[PDB]
Amino acid sequence: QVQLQESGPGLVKSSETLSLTCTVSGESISSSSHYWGWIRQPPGKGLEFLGNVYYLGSTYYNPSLESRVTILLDTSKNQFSLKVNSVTVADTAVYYCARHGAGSYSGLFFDYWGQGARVIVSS
Amino acid sequence: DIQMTQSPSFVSASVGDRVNITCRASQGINSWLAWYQQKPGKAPKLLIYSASSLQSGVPSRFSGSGSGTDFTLTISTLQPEDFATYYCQQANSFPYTFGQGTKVD
Amino acid sequence: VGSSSGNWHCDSQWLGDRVITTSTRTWALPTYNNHLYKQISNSTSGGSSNDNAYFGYSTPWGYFDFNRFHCHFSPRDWQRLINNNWGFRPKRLNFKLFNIQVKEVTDNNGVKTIANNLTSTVQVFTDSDYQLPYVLGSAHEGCLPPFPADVFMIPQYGYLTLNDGSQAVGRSSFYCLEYFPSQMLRTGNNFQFSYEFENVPFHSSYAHSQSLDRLMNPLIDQYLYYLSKTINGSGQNQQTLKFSVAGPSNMAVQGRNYIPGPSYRQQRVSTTVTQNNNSEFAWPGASSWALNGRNSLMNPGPAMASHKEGEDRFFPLSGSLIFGKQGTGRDNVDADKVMITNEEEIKTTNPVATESYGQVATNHQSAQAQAQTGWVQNQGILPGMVWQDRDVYLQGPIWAKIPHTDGNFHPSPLMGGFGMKHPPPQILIKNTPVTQYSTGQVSVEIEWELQKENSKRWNPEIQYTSNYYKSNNVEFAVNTEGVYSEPRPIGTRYLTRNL
Amino acid sequence: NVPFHSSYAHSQSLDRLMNPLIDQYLYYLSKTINGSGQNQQTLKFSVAGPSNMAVQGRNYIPGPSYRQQRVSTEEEIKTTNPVATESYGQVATNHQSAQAQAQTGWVQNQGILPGMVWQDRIPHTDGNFHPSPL
Amino acid sequence: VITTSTRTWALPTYNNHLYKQISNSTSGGSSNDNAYFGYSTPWGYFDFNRFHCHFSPGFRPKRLNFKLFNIQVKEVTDNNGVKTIANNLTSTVQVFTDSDYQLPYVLGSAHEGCLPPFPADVFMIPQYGYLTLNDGSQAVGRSSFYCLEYFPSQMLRTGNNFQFSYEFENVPFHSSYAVQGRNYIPGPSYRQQRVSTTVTQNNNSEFAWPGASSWALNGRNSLMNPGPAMASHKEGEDRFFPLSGSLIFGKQGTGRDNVDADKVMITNEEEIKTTNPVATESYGQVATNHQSAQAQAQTGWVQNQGILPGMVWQDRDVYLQGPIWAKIPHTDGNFHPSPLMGGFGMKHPPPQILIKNTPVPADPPTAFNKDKLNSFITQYSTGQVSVEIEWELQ
Repeated sequence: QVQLQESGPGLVKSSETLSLTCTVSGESISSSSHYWGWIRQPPGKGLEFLGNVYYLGSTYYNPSLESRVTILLDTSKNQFSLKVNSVTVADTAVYYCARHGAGSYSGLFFDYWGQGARVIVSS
Repeated sequence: DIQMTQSPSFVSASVGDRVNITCRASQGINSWLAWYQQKPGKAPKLLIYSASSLQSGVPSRFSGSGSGTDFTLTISTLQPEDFATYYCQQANSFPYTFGQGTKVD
Repeated sequence: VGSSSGNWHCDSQWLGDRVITTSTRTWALPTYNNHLYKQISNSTSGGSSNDNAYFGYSTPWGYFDFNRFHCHFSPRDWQRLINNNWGFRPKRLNFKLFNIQVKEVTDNNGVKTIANNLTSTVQVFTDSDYQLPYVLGSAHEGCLPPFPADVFMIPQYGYLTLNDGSQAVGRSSFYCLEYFPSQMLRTGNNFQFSYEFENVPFHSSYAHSQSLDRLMNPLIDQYLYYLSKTINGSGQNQQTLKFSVAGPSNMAVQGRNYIPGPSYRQQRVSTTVTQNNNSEFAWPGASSWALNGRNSLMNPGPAMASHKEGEDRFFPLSGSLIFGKQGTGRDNVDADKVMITNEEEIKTTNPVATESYGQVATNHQSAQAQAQTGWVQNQGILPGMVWQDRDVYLQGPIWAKIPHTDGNFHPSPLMGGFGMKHPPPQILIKNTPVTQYSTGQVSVEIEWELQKENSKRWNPEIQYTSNYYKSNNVEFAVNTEGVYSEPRPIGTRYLTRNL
Repeated sequence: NVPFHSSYAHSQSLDRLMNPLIDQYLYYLSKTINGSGQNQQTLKFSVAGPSNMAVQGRNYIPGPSYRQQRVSTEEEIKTTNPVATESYGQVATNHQSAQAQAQTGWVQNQGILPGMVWQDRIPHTDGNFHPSPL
Repeated sequence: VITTSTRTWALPTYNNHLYKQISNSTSGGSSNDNAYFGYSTPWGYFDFNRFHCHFSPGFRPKRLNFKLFNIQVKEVTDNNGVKTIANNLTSTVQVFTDSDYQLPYVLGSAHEGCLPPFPADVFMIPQYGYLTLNDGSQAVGRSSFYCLEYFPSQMLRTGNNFQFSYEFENVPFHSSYAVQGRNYIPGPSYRQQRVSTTVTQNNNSEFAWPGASSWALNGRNSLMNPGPAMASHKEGEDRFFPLSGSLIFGKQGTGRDNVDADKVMITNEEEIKTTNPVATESYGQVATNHQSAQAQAQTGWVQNQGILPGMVWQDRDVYLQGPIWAKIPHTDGNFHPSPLMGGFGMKHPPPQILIKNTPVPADPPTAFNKDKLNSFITQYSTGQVSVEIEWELQ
């Protein structure tokens, strides 16, 4: 079983970088061979993919977000961190951590999900 | 990007009655889909992966067969335990996109 | 009969520039083919394709195979090698076989009967004249176990010969191993022999800190000129020649003394399933060398980086040693049940496997003909090329025999390790016919020599480490069922050298 | 001082050096489409084994080839050297993708690679390779 | 033949006695092909790796000699608008050789800054910096940092001298001379584009680069220059030169950028056209199919060709203006190590000789301040250098 916890600030000043981290318990990122990815849920709206990071460090970003997001993979502490730059009022929602893969559908469908992390961008 | 539109936006259907939620991809996704279920405030949880293959955790009642431009999630014998929004996901081409949501009652 | 014919030695002694590693295992030898030489051919198993055609034999003889690294090195020992050393190579091999116990089975009704057979013998001999086929180079299973407490089973010896389809030809050779003088051991005898490795170049276990094309001084200009502009602008009869000094501003054009090594492009497949084409291109689209009208897949292929820097999802189709995690099935396993090794380290001086080697100008320009170029998919050796050989993973092979031929170029084998013209001899064993099987101990000892890291690099190296995040079970250890599982393959290349 | 001339035909072919009774520990890429789910992409691996021997990873490869034309009216070395009238093999020209099929093309000429072996049949210069005359 | 050369050198102060990271980004970045990462050092290096240093207008080096003496230290002091140069007698100059090849080796890239060909000239010692692994302008964890202060070196006041000897390792003699079944074939070729010195022939469309042949390494296309040794042009036409196939020297006084074909001396390898293929022509034709009644015999062209058994070839000629030796990259394997700009390829070439002025701080404050002193005396030094090589002839 894979438990996913997010942590970081819950309030960030506008145009200050946002940083969350997801510490995965129950697997080992280095030897699991699965993709790990983020999505975001602006309030009362549909979830939008942010990007994922393959266990060797390769990374895909969502072009909608314009080169703000950066997904760092810290493999030794078994956690990976989302960083989005120049935050705005619009970029506030609950950020979910997820394991992007399974045997057949690796890097496709999100089977195991974080508990969720509220982030409110404000001045 | 590829749009996703779930046809019923709000479907009020009570207990025991069969419900079907349909979401059509903007362009052919070659039967790559992922229906999700979000109870309010908690993170969503996967239900059906690929086109019709059920997840291990989910109850037999959920089902759906896509033809690749058309997809339906049929909740059969709806129990009170699940009144939640339902999202669909494309796996076909980056970026992955979750259309709207279908709130059921 | 009543006294131990040998002792138990497993350990590693790190002494100066040399390493002595000794491994001992417990084995079981059944009887194969009912004490008979049996002919085998694909026609028996259905013989689907001409590519898979083979004609060969199966012998009751079993053989010992210690050819993989994890036999010799415990994970921690291996760590002490890749971290601290710029190279290694074997010197001496000292092999011992002893404590033979021959068992016999007379099955009566449900329960079978097993008891000591005292007068039974076990024949064992080595091929040190290399008159037999050498099957120890192809990375077959059946080696000594990674984990000492695992009791294993001696593989069966077989070999192939010339063929046309399932039929044979006149030149096919049939070897009877009984024809070889061989020692015969009863339950009190032991078997031992020593071996002196021939001289082989150190295997490199360092990653270049520089890339082949950046060897330049960034602050200074070359005195060589290159052609910057063939026109001034748009118009009629605008042709002109403008040379510039190559220098740090534009480094792509500088004159260089050496060039990256050979490349044979592999098709690149993504581990995200959906970036791949929706068709069956597994055998049709793969790279393959053809021999005598029989197509052969290029696995692992020449030594080339697995992917461009920054993209790791993709891997070359056949271009990577693919191990598998324990419990992985033998057929149609998933993407994550296998461990796909990637050559991140050798990208600096070797071409990328999934990219072209470059361009060539394919025609002669004039007023009426543009300069036309085309890609180089396959590039053989040229004067000046330098390259790095494939790394040896902890699970991978050690040596392979160089086929005795007229000539060869850089014999170092493609799956890694040390190419040798007189590798460690095969060791053959069987139960002398008299239902019978035998068991005992095997201790194998290789003496490894080291090359120490002398470098003046100021900042710390990248070293191999073990994580600290409270996992359910420790890596390189046993689960609650006593199942020793090697979670990830370990490269040899961590320390850094200059190019 | 010259190398002893070799006057024999190798008993075994280069690609067949394997042991026919035992699997390799290495996997190859068997199946790229499911076929059950109506051609959903999938990625499956299977052990390279004596049942399918074309796919097993080999330590050495055949020698160079520079093709000739076949005219209708050295067959001993066909073990370690390619046929002069047949292609050396295939390479992949392009990256596959969802919108583009994997393409391959023929190798008409192939120079030396590390790990080639071959069988045979001096100017005064700065360099030569394998001086044995043709 | 024992060639001796003595020179006078001036050594400035680089980077104000400081180490500075350099990447393309500090330089503006250009494009990805031009990206780099590395450091720069205050140390200057003596590069005498050119043929004309040793020569006035078969062979191979045997022994080397090196001498550095007559150390003279200066300092410049600007008072208001004028400056005053006064010998500082107690100053120290540091010099050391890297004989273990532990530093990167930049003497093989044919950079400027060599000892001058004309004995009256006084030259400025070029700065020493090196490039390491990079991604974009950023450094990967694998990238190395060398602090040259961490090598033992020899500090020279005005009376001291520096000298050492070097022993060349054995290398091959340089060569400086010119349908029936045949026993050997001509050597490899990697075809280059063909440019004519008469501008009318070249087309209007740009072709300098897209046209030049290049080799991709980690996804960065680098021009192929000078390329494997090949004949520059067919016999009878001297106006055609391979686009990236030759060493091109600038004439005395030539500008740096966008110089015409007149200011640059374009060498050509036509001497070796006997044994070597033409850079602008294909190697030959290969058969693309099987002839039958139903399909005609087809052929195709060989643009690039590797090494094949029976191939014999000449290396590139060496010029009085050009490089002598380069260091064979330490690797598991290589073929015919002779460098592509010519000369001798060595596993242990003559070492770099690194030199800097020991920085003298200006007045420190009267109160302790932990910060490193950034206030130094303006200083430079000058002296004599005499190098000697014992050459062997055939």
